Amino acid sequence: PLVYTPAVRGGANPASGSYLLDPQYVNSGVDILQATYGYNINGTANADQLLQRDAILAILEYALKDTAFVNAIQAVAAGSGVTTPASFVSACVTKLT
Amino acid sequence: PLVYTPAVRGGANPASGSYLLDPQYVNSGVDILQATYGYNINGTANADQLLQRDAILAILEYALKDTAFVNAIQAVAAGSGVTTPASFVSACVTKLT
Amino acid sequence: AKLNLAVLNNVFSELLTQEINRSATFLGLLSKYPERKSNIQWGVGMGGT
Amino acid sequence: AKLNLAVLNNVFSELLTQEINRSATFLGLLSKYPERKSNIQWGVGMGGT
Repeated sequence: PLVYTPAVRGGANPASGSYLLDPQYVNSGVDILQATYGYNINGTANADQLLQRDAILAILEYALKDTAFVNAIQAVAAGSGVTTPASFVSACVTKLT
Repeated sequence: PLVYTPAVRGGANPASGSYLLDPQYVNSGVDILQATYGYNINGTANADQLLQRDAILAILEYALKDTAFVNAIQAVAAGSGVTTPASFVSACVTKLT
Repeated sequence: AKLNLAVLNNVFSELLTQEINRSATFLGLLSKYPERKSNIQWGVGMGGT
Repeated sequence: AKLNLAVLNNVFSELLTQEINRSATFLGLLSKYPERKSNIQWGVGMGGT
């Protein structure tokens, strides 16, 4: 089971719900994201969408910054038939299951 | 091979480099993302990083919005060895190889 | 390497668009009255003679 | 639904701090001269008598 905290240090669960991400340098070199993350704006998170929010913030903080995950997602895009990237994500969901 | 273009419609490649991501609704319900993506800041090209940036935007414009990808990355986080998520991002790389 | 690619800021503008429809027409012409009682009682007269 | 959640603007403050070392210490005291000529010729007196 995953145990997780928001990665920015003094701003874990904000009052307004606008969880400002700290910027990471993504391509191992040369870029930057500076994202945010708004909390519940179209309802609430009903005890299962906390687990999806538990994994979106992990794939956005500790995964795009890594150099072996961006190289693992590079090699899927250079595969066979992975064109028009609504099929790139459907060729990645078959590897994760 | 993959032929991704920047999915933000009017303004794929900007002059400044602050490629402003379009806001997207990530849990298929309730949250919002609102990223940016600053271009070259510690180098220019490397002729490999243009293919890795071709996949960072694909996993961020399309994949987090998708409802079948997020239920797959939810299932990896519930594993028997997934805590302190440097092991979460390493137990998904071996899924992608 | 741009010298203000990370200091430029994102500012909105005063252009809030009212999108939702919350109208009240039939409430707007019923000739309201302040009844401070428990229940309204009046008389209805039928026939019989 | 939060009211002004996704419409918040962020503003960077007026606090640029330069955090490198650029300094011409030795160049700042060499008593600079201009010279519009091709090369610098002078005489060096050795011995010999």
